[PDB]
Amino acid sequence: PVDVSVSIFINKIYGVNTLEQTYKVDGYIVAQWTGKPRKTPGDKPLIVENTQIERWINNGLWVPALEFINVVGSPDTGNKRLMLFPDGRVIYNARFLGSFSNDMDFRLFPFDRQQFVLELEPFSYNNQQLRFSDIQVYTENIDNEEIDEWWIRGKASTHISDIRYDHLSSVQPNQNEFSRITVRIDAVRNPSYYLWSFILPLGLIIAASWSVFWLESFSERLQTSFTLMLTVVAYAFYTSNILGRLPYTTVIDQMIIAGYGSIFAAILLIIFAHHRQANGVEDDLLIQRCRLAFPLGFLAIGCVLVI
Amino acid sequence: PVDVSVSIFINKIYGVNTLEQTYKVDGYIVAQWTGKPRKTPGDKPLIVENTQIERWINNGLWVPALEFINVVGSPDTGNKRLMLFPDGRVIYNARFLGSFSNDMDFRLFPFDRQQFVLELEPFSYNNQQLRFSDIQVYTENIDNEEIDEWWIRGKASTHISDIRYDHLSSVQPNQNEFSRITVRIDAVRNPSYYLWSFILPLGLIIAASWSVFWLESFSERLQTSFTLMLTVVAYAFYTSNILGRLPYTTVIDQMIIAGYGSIFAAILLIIFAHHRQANGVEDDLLIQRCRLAFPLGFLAIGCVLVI
Amino acid sequence: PVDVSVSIFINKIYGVNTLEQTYKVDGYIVAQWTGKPRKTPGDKPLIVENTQIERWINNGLWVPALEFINVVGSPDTGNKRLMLFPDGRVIYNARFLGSFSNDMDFRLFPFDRQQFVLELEPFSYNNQQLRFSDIQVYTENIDNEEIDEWWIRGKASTHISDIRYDHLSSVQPNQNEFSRITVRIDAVRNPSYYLWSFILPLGLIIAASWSVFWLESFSERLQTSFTLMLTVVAYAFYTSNILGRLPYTTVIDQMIIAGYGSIFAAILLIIFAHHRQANGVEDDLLIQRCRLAFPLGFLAIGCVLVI
Amino acid sequence: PVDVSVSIFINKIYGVNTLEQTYKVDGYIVAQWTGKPRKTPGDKPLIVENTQIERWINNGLWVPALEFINVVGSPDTGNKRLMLFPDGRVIYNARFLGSFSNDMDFRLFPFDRQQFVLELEPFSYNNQQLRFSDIQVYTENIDNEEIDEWWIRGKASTHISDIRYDHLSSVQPNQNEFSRITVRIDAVRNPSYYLWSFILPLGLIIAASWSVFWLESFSERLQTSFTLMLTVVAYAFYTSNILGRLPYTTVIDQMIIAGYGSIFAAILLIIFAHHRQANGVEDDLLIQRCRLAFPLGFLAIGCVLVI
Amino acid sequence: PVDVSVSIFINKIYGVNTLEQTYKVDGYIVAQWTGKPRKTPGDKPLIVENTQIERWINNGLWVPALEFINVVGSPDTGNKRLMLFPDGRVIYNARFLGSFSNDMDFRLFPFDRQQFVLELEPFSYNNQQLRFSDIQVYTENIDNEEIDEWWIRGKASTHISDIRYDHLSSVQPNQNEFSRITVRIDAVRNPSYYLWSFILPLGLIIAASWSVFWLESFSERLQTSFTLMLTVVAYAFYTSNILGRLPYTTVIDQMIIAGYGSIFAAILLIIFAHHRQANGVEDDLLIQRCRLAFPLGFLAIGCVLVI
Repeated sequence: PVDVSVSIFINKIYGVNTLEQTYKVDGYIVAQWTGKPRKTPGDKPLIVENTQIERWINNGLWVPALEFINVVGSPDTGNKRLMLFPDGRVIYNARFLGSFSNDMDFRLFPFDRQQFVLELEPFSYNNQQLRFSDIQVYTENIDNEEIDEWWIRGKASTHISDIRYDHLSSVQPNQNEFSRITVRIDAVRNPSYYLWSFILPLGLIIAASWSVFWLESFSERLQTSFTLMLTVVAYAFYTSNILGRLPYTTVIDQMIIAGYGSIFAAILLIIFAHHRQANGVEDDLLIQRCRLAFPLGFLAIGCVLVI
Repeated sequence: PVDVSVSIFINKIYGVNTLEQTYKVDGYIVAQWTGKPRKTPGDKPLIVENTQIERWINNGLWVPALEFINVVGSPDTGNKRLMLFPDGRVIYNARFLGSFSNDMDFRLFPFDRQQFVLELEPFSYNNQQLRFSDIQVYTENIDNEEIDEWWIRGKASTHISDIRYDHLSSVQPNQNEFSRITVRIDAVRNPSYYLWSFILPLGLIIAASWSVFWLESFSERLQTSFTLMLTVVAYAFYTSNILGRLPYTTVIDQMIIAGYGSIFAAILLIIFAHHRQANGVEDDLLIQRCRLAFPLGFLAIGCVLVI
Repeated sequence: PVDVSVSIFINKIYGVNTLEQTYKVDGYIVAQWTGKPRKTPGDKPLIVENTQIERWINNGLWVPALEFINVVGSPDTGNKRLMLFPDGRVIYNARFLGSFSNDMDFRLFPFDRQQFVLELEPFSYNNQQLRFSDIQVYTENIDNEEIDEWWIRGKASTHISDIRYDHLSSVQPNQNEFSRITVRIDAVRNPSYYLWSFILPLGLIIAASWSVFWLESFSERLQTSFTLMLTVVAYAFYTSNILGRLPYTTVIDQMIIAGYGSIFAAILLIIFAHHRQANGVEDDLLIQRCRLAFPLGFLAIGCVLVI
Repeated sequence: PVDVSVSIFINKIYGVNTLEQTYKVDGYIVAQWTGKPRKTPGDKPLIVENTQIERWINNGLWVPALEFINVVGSPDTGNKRLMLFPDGRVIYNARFLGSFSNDMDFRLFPFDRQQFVLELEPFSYNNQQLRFSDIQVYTENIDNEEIDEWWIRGKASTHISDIRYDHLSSVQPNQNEFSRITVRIDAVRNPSYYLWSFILPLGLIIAASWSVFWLESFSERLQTSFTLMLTVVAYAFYTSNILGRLPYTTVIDQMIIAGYGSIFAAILLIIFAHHRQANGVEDDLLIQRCRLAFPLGFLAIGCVLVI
Repeated sequence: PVDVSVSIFINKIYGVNTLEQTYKVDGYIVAQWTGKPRKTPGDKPLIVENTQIERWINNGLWVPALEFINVVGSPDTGNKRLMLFPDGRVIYNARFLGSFSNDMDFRLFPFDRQQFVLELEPFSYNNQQLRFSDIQVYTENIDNEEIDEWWIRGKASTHISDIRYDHLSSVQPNQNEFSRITVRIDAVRNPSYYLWSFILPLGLIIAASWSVFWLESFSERLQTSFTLMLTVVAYAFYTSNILGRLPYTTVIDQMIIAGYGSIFAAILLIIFAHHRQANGVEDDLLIQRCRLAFPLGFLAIGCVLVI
């Protein structure tokens, strides 16, 4: 079994696609193994780049194809090199930008955490083994984080493993295990923006919706609530047009629904206080009670959301 | 006729385009047939990848071109391999990401069901037969379903068939039948998001619009209804800007129209009760009747929507 | 002059770009002519695909370049084959997806009609003639039409002609005429969606805008009209954000302008009735007259729109 | 110096990008020069297309590379031919679609005028001269203009000139001047759509905003003005979501700002009339004066906008 | 060590991607070094373009690969030439369009400043040195600046340095330092558009929001504030749909938050004055005091924002 050691340099992780559960990775990938010794110009290692790389393969050079398992579409490979050492070593180095998929959960949206993963396997060889995997996620850890959108919690974890494929031919007795490198990078989203520009104004709106009870007339209380209803819809839209459409409701989307509920419950209470008492009494003990109880019931129900 | 057996591995189905009736499919495709025996290095099967694959075809190797019938534009083929066995077997393995089209019906939008299909035929050969089709849709079936946007009901169905092309040349007496593999995967949309963030708020709005009759004055009743009218339009827009523009009205689009109708019918009733009775009587038996009857008539018409 | 007969199979026409006046066409293109007889393996016609096609051209095989005149950018050609017959026939078959342009008029938007055209010419040869053009637009004609966005009125019409290019070199005495195939497919847009989700609610809004006269006070009439004005703007936006921005006003855009006019004319009449009569008389004979005349004047002006 | 004559056929100019100051040009490009005489099949001119063009360059044929100076990214070249004449003439013909940049000013937005320019230079040769430039902008000039988005005022102007590059090597004594063809096509935007769907409704709204003074109470006048304030914001948005974001304010963008100013100035006057006079007099001579003067001051300031 | 001198011509910098922190650069890149002397046709320098460049590399010509370190994906290379001098000089000239990344701060949005950087390194050689870097940012400096979106303060700065890579093989004793060219261009955003179309109208709205205190009744004061609240939401959306979603709050985003606060603070004060005084006194000394103090407190807090 050929011993192949890879090294992965990560420059930039960006472009998270929430609907497709994908993200972009730009960086370099190096792989090194030892083969037959070779006659090289002089005795220095030979450097072969780009189009000339295919030429050595035509003359018989073995360069195994390594596939990104979780890549979504063929990645963009920039420059690529072959390092031919006289003692048999071979080092392949290539710059790449690719889009990768992983199971990503966004239910706890502004405060969510994710891990960007890479999965690397040889495309056709099981009789060749990934020897050791060193990844260098050299991006700032303490420089610009409150400024950046994602916070990388710690240096990446590596794990080389063996994957068992069952459905093969009928001629393979036992060589159906492939070497797989699995890289994991944990990251947490920066909630700062969504707090100030989304959650807070919605709170102010939802809070101000409770001040509908401080109106004196019943007509004032019911009519105004319809203008409040419109405000939530308009704010529900402002949110959606910028955030997007996930398959599941988010925290902000739950707050949006809560705004709808608070206002509709106020409409019911406002109508209730009018026609609840016999002979046209306006039940002022309710309008004044829920004048502060309606804010409190919303805070009490909100704490069970974190159950 | 050459016996060709294919295997299709499906990694990911995503990116449904409702207007174009298309969807993205990432996976692998394997095809195996038996040809002339061959001298191989030693006696082990030879592996040929990527650029070297074309070289064997230049020297005379027969590799038939298989086309995805329902593909929309050339698919992205990642790595591809040739497995050359000494006893004559040939295994072609290729990673692909492609967009496929199918007749897709979206009238019952949030609750619609679809099937993603793949259609594979030899491009030029009818004297070559697809022998058996095994597809492995190994994606979760009981892991993350309430979390994902689509729910795969069951394992995919396969069907090898014969397609008759009429309009050919004039030299083909009887060889105008091509082997076609047709794969079908059934899936149902996860309605969770559209229920909570779209259908529910619209219900709350449509319901609250009926509380206009609980206003005491006629001026109050008619003026407020115009604010309700604006609210539906604003909600119609919140919906449309996020969902899109389908060629046919959806379930949600019908509810929006129902909202418009309920409000416009309320405007008619509110004006009617005012000027229906002689000498300016306000017909209070109407405003109080439809105070609860207007909610009931909407529920009665909604049940005939499912007729 | 070489006799070349072409066949065009049309699988799918989609993605109309209203601003760029373009549309997408997926299908196949076949071309057949008779050349020198040839020695083939055995005596059966030889099949040459994809990369192997260029090789025969290197060894001298004449394969003319046919250009889509109205194509917008190089189209995406999938698989391509050459059928080499021993008696001299040559059949070129290629799958393609391309974007084509034509003069498209959208002034009668929801009810507009269009024709999708294809124009095919030899790129460099005038001494070679397109012999006959058979196109197979085998898409449903009576299956799913009320469901699809476009309705194909009938099977495609074809027209082979000769195009005279003037500005050529100085050495061409008379060979400046090229053979051109022109395929035309007429289609009418399905107005269902735009009627129910756009035209109807606008009518309801415009109609309800006339109910401003059923208010009793002048203050009510003028103040409410400002909320109606806002409602049209909000609806004008809902329309535009989903449809788009054409270079010319559409039917829907004219109705929107009619909404602006109806409301603005109501403001004038509402203000007129107040200060028209001497000593502050409110001219109640006007508010009651245009209470129904304003709906009628809009219906009368709408009929002259179809003049 | 080699004498090269070019001809540029322009089929379609579309896709203006206001922010990037670019536009799309589809057409053909022809170049002709006279070189060494040549032995050709028979004695007829030889036609070489697409992949075969590169082959003649390998055997030594001189085909100069012509670059579009103001192109943004490599253009999409469709079919290309070589016409090899026996007397030494060589004609290169290629279809192309490319994006070109020019300084484009949009300050007078609906009524702006632009010129789409093409700049063509040899990439590496200064000892080779562009002999004459004929461009054929055969697009309708009197057919569909009120229907199309841009109006071409007249046939294009051509200009071959000499460009002096300074910063070269140290070995070039006098050969640092390159031949440049400069084609200019003047075009004016079709304002019809923006007048009817943008400028006119804004005028109606801005006009109707002045009718706030026809309200009798002070409370009516100030409260309504806030609804007018909201209406302008909604209309400012309807405009922007369809037009876009230019680096400078447009004519329409100025009208929007004028709407904001008129309403805010109205708020000031409405509040002014209330508390300007001692002992609570409402200064009715102001409300009735600016009832018509406020429309007049807006027209007077609007005329100085064209100073 | 080989002496390589580069020259970079920058034609156009556009397409700032605020979320991805990237920008597009179109221009040329030239590199010159001296190698072995060579026999050339006649004795003039030989010009090799495009496809022919690869051919000399096959026969042994050394052309090092230079990588853009901060490029995001492989850039679009237009025409490229090789200048082969007989005395050993070699000049490589290539047109390119690429997207580059740099750390970009947008916190002070309309008034922010940025620098567009290029980073150029040899891909595989450390025993080869970038000799001198001349970049020609010949774009207007005093022509169109108030018209363009960005203002380039001055000509670009250059910086050749040495980059030390640690994690290399085990056979490199001391050759782990690579030459890096770093070009920097400073630019300031044109705030004109954002001042007139965003900052000014928001100021008027926030200012006009303070005129709610000039209403006489308490019912008037609270009801109108809900219409003001909606106005901020509508304007918050107008802003966002055109600007986008940055990871951090901007100056404009802060003003939006200030608008919500002023209105929400107004709601509290309006309700306070009603129920603050015993026996139902309306505390008119408060409504008139903050009639001007509320504008002043907003101006007083706004100056501490620039702290």
